[PDB]
Parts: sequence; C-alpha cells; structure tokens
Amino acid sequence: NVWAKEPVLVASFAIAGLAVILPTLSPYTKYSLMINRATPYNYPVPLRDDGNMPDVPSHPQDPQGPSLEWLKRL
Amino acid sequence: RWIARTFFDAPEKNYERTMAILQIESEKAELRLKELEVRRLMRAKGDGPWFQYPTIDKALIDHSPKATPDN
Repeated sequence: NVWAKEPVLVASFAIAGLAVILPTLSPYTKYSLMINRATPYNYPVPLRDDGNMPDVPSHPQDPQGPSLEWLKRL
Repeated sequence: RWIARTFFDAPEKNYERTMAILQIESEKAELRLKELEVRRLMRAKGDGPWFQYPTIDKALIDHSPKATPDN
C-alpha cells in the first residue's frame, strides 16, 4: 500500500490527524481554561461597599469567594 | 359646428387643464427652490440629518478597571 511508498509522509499525516482531532476528546481542556484564567496579572481592585451581595468577601481569608483549589488537588 | 362637436375640445376643458397644470408645476418649482435652500443651510451648519459623515462609535469604548491607576 502507501506505507512502503512514502512512509515518513504517511506518519506525518497520521500524527497531524491526531493533532487535529485529539484536542477535542480530552479530560483536560476545561482544566487548561481554568488554570489559564485564574492567574491574576493586574491588581484585583476593591469596589463600592454594598448592593447586599452574597459574594465579594471583605477578607482575603474569608472563604465566601470563588477560589481555586485543584492546583493542589491534582 | 359638426367639426367642433365631433373632434375638438371646449375652452372650459382646456382652460381648467391649464389652470390645474400651473398649480402642479408651481408646487414643483417652490419645492425645488426650497430643496436647494435647505441643502445649502444644512451643509453650512450641519444640524440636519443629511450631511453627517460617520464619526467614532462609542460602544467599543469600554471603561473598566485597568492595570495602571492613572490612565
């Protein structure tokens, strides 16, 4: 067949086809987006006191806010 | 009399035709001069909806907390 004619080209098409297809089916792409989003470059600014939100915690030790944990939890 | 009866038109018919036709084209001439005066003042001052060349659309101007405090 084609494996004996030009083998390195067929190997390149195969690894290229898995490079196209394979990033869809993966258990790690949503993890990639979370890791990439949750790194703060600029300053997380404070904001005005109350619209009586059950969010936006007043202390950086208070666990009432959205934090990351899956860095340490593999 | 037969020639005037079977072929021609009354002076009433033609006379009222002339009068109606002058009414029509007097409206046309007055609208045309008013058009060019509106156009010249609207180009001069710019208050009207015709000559408005598109400036910046401000919807893309998105104020937000930046990196540097003094913007």
